[PDB]
Amino acid sequence: MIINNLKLIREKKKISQSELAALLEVSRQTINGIEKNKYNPSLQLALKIAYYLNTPLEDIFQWQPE
Amino acid sequence: MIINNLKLIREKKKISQSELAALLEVSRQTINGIEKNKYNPSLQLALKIAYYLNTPLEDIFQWQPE
Repeated sequence: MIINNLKLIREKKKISQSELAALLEVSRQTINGIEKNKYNPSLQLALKIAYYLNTPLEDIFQWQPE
Repeated sequence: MIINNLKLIREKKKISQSELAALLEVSRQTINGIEKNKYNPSLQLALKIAYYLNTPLEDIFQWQPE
């Protein structure tokens, strides 16, 4: 129900997963997993990603009507 | 690490907990817990709350470093 535009956005600024991971101060695998519908980032983590992206979270992560 | 402005924002726009709950089609407690000290909103729910509020998620739920 959540769309992850992190990769879509991340590629726009060409930020490395490791960079994003470093920005989140978390393991890359977290980013590697997050870009994928494996699981969604925590609200705090997601906000950090949005902060790092300097883009609103909603643009990066969006909820989908069911 | 998350500061919840839902309680503050929701009241600013005079949306009732029930109103938001009704908009999200959820029990009031779900909203109430979120705007309380209980628990943070689900990412999908948080997005819905922001969306229904027509307020960005970050404004409502913002991340803070530990």
